[PDB]
Amino acid sequence: MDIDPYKEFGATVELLSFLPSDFFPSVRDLLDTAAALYRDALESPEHASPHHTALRQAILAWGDLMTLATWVGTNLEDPASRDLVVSYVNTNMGLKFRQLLWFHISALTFGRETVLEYLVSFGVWIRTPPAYRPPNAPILST
Amino acid sequence: MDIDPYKEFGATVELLSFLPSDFFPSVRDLLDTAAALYRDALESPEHASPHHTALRQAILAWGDLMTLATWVGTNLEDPASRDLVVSYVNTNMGLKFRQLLWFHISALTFGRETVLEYLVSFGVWIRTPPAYRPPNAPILSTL
Amino acid sequence: MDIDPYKEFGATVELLSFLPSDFFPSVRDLLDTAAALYRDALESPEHASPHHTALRQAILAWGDLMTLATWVGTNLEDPASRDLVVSYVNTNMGLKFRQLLWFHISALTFGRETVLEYLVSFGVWIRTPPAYRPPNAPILSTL
Amino acid sequence: MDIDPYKEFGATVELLSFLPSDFFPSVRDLLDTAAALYRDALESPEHASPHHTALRQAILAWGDLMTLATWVGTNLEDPASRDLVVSYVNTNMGLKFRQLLWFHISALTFGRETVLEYLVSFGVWIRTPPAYRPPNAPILST
Amino acid sequence: MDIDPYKEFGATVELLSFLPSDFFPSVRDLLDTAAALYRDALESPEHASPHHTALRQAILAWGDLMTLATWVGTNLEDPASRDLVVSYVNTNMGLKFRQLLWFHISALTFGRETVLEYLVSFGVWIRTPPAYRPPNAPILSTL
Amino acid sequence: MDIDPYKEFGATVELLSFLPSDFFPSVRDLLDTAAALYRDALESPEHASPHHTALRQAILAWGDLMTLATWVGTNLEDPASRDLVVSYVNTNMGLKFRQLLWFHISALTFGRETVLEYLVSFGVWIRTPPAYRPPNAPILST
Ligand SMILES: C#CC(O)(C#C)C1CCN(CC2=C(C(=O)OC)[C@H](c3ccc(F)cc3Cl)N=C(c3ccccn3)N2)CC1
Ligand SMILES: C#CC(O)(C#C)C1CCN(CC2=C(C(=O)OC)[C@H](c3ccc(F)cc3Cl)N=C(c3ccccn3)N2)CC1
Ligand SMILES: C#CC(O)(C#C)C1CCN(CC2=C(C(=O)OC)[C@H](c3ccc(F)cc3Cl)N=C(c3ccccn3)N2)CC1
Repeated sequence: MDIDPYKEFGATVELLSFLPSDFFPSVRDLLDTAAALYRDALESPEHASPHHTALRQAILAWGDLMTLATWVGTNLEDPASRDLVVSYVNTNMGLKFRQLLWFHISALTFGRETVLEYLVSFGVWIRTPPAYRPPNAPILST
Repeated sequence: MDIDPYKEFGATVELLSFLPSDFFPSVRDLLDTAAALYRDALESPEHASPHHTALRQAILAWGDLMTLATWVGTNLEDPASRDLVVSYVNTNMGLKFRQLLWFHISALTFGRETVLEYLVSFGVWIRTPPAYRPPNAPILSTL
Repeated sequence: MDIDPYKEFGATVELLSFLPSDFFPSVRDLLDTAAALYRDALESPEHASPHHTALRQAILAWGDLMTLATWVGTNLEDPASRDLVVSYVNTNMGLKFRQLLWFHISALTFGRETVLEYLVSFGVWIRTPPAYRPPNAPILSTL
Repeated sequence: MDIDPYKEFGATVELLSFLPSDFFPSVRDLLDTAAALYRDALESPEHASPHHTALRQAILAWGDLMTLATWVGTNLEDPASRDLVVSYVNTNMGLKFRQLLWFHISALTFGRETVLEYLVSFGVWIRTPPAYRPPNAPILST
Repeated sequence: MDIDPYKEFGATVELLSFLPSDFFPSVRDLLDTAAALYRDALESPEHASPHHTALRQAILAWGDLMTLATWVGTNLEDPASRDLVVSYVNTNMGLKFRQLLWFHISALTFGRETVLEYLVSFGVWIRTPPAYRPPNAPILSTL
Repeated sequence: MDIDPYKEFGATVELLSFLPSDFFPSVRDLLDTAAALYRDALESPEHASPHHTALRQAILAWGDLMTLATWVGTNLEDPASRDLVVSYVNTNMGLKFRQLLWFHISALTFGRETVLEYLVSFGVWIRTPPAYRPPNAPILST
């Protein structure tokens, strides 16, 4: 079966390819902003929203990957094939957990309809020719 | 943060830990079951429940992990080291995903309440020493 | 003064002496169960029941015994001369705690009367010669 | 599993520590108190209150500590011992079982509220410069 | 600007100055008292009063000062000079904080009115020469 | 006890770590802007708000620190350990009294809800990757 992480939220993996893969801030910055003012709500015993739910399942699925990145560093004796794994997890796999972490946190902050309009408005700027492309990128705010 | 992926659904991971590793069925059976009787809803653009939502995020997160073991096979060289990683994903985290994949799917066909009532009732079964322990474990009916 | 901790709950110590001392699960399994099902109620500012109160004062009694049971190692220079310290109280005395932790937890999950009828029922089961009756045993559950 | 045995009784462990440790009477005193005014009430088969319940469990928990302080001593002879053993029991948790055995015994004979009103009413009286305070202590009435 | 931290609460610092230095109890007792019977409200996200708000800003500002005397101990070298700073914080500003810490805490357990009525009534006591002065100072009751 | 200066105002010390420590204008600029159009209200005999109250207690607690910075300069004979103190007070301790002074004055100027939204909107810009990070930072205004 072909599940899309963003389908139920009115988005799609298509629409998020609009954003360049070198947008989405670091996983550090994301998780930090999560525990900023959602720390309480995330540890709450009640699913505040479908957004909150996915954010929890994403944060933990990432946590499983940091437990993997540690066990690999302390059980793989060959450091040529040990640092080939601890790189892929913190780089390539981290990208999917950056899009997901951005999307859900941005929604809890600004609103899912505001986010979906941002994804579209960005796809006008990013696809606007460099000559007329305005100096400032569109940024989510209030 | 300290996030229990079961706190939402009236459960805890401590309650889910009592289950022995030989309890949950294979990840292949866990995904064959999911697609067999929830696919239409899982691929749907409707947040059918908090249960469904978390199931998707789990099925996907695991699909991420099988992309890792596919990459490790054809990018990691040392055959004794690439089968140390491939055996960790396939086993140690696999149980964590078998615990979660089972839970959300179970509560979909029996309800969160009937499931939690089981976990408790099973908890007191396995906690009973084998001598006084009833011959067969309690089994989950729709009741 | 002879205070029976089970008296106010419709039972006696003479009764829980019936379930053969190796029937009650391990203290950790007990405590985990208390965390899994009653943690929130145990940290509440409301005396949820006479059961909750006694169990709070019991987990903390053993919380005064871990700490003291289970003690000597960070303060006793002498590692040995404890053949039946040791332990021992964690065997011939730290069994009272397992009885209480079971009784109160079981009653909070199944009901005071349900447990008092199970105390009796299972009591007559094990008291049979290991003979004809039966294969299965009485067990607290949700049938 | 952070359990405060005073929380259900509208108090905290911090508030009991607010009183000086030379305040709560000896355990031999406290145990003689219950058997004096409540012996019938405690050996009673109905939980007269949450206090009666907690106090019964406390007296037995202490009885298990004078059973341990006796069995450490009744094969040994190396130091005392009764050295770093039957002193610690009768020093550190001894204070705790003086604090607890008092609190509950008091509320039965005074009133849950009057007890808490007093714990504060004392506690700070002793924390008051002598030149400007009542001659002797403030003392529980009702 | 000229801000009197007492002008808000119907008082003045001149009225608060009449109190001799031996009057307010120690800063350690002033913080032990605060946490003993206001902590739940002090840590609360509710501006319980203007009194509470100012108390927090004072308890914190003092916690800042004990971070200064902790830093001065292990960063200032000259032992005769680092004990000149440590003695200033612990004494001269400490009295200012004992004046303020006492005031807001006092008005919390007796009301702003009963407190201000005292400060006046005490003001006329201490202002009386010892010969004609009543033997014991007036003491603050809940009245 | 663990008091948070910002908890009651709907904020938290977490949320203010969003802002880089080299934001918050000088203490001079802060106190000057305070006496600009709040001079009257701050010296008023009535607590205009909980914000006004904390601002008063913060300005004075700072004033105590400038009395300390002076007494140190004229009673510490050793100028190696005298200028080690008058630096820490005007630098490290001054930072906490800059966040506090900014936060409360900004609220009295723009509104506590507007400020809390600024702290969030800033935490999007500051955490937005330098490549797409728009030339102008979000600034509080009207
Ligand atoms: C009447 C009757 C039966 O007794 C029969 C036959 C019932 C027993 C429960 N069964 C279903 C079941 C699970 C589930 O929901 O299935 C969709 C789930 C499950 C969930 C997902 C999977 F992939 C596989 C399973 Cl195994 N779990 C369990 C389970 C696990 C351990 C012990 C007993 N039952 N079973 C079938 C009906
Ligand atoms: C719930 C229920 C029930 O009460 C119901 C319905 C069951 C409960 C368990 N019972 C076992 C049983 C006896 C008894 O309920 O002992 C507690 C009694 C018994 C009675 C007195 C004793 F001292 C010991 C026993 Cl062993 N007798 C036997 C027995 C007789 C013949 C062969 C083997 N076992 N078994 C059967 C009934
Ligand atoms: C009846 C009667 C009593 O007379 C008795 C006993 C009352 C006298 C006031 N007492 C309390 C008190 C202060 C306060 O509010 O306590 C929380 C406050 C106080 C406030 C904060 C502290 F940390 C310590 C104190 Cl000390 N101040 C004072 C104080 C200061 C000087 C002279 C007399 N009383 N006392 C107790 C009741």
